[PDB]
Amino acid sequence: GDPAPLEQMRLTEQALEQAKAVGATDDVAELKLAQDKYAAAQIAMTAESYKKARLLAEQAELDARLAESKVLTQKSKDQLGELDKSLKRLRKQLG
Amino acid sequence: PAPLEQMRLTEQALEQAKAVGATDDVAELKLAQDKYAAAQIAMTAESYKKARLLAEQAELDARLAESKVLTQKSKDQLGELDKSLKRLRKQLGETD
Amino acid sequence: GDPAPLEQMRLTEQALEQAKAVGATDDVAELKLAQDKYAAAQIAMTAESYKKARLLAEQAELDARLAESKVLTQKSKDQLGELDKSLKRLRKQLG
Amino acid sequence: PAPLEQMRLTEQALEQAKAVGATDDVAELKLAQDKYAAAQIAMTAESYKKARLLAEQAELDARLAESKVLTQKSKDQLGELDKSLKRLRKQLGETD
Repeated sequence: GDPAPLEQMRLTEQALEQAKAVGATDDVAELKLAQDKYAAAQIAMTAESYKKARLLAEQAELDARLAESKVLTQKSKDQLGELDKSLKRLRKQLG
Repeated sequence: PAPLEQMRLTEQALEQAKAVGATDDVAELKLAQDKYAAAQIAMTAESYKKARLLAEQAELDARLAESKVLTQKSKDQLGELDKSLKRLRKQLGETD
Repeated sequence: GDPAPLEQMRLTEQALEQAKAVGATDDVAELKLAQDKYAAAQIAMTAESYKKARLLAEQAELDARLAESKVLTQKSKDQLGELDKSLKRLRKQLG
Repeated sequence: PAPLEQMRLTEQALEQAKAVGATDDVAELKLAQDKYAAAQIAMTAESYKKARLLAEQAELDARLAESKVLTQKSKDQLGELDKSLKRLRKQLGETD
């Protein structure tokens, strides 16, 4: 295809960095998928098959955003869980 | 005679508050550390009723500092999740 | 004792209304305690034993605030739990 | 042939979004309802590839509306918990 999807690549890279920054690793299935698709997109970029490159980069961006909100949901439940245990200990002291 | 187990319970709550991220900058943790220092002053003086009550007050303020910091951390994580889902909707609504 | 703890009663009533407003009922142990101690505070008020009435009303206020944050913690965990199930269904659709 | 199971899955998603509090005022729910109406127009026309695709897009927008509303409801409850604990600390710090 054509032209080079350089702005899509930039968007995909941004989503990958956002997911890694919140704590997502290769152990998060969606981040492993995102990194694999982003690598395949670069392989299509070198081949100058830009329609294929754009479609793998779009898919990689989505999987990276799914990994990010997956990790943040677990992190939010864990903090709220620790707040709950804290508040049970406070009531036990005051009761 | 000495309220040794309460003193230990007060130390446990002080460590729990510091472990979730509370510092001397959290007003309730500074109060807890001051009331615990005063409890140790009373311990050395062998004024064990005064020591027990100050250790109890210090334990409460340490638990209040812990829940104060955990509420802010819970709001921040939920805030980051909200920004994340706004970016997801923007991507998926690119054609809308 | 003396004087009438009218401002304390007012703070106790305010805490009771705040706890009931977030969904706390007689089934939340701390709200049942708060309502019982408040009733006992009013019996002491009529008896003009204002030291006893203040101490009961203070205890009732605390238990009402503990019931309020107990219910709000459970409501916050339930909403975050529903958000988690929703995002699992979203990932299932997109995967 | 006819995407009958997809149409039911799209209806289920729309009912779930409305059940958590989303209305026509949720932009993603308004989109989902518009795309579902267009999917029914294609169903009656017996253009089942068009019907399936619009129904799948409507399902996605309904799931996006649902998690959008649940994020705001989670932030509001956590916000109410924060105000509640500020009042508790104020009461217990009356002597501080």
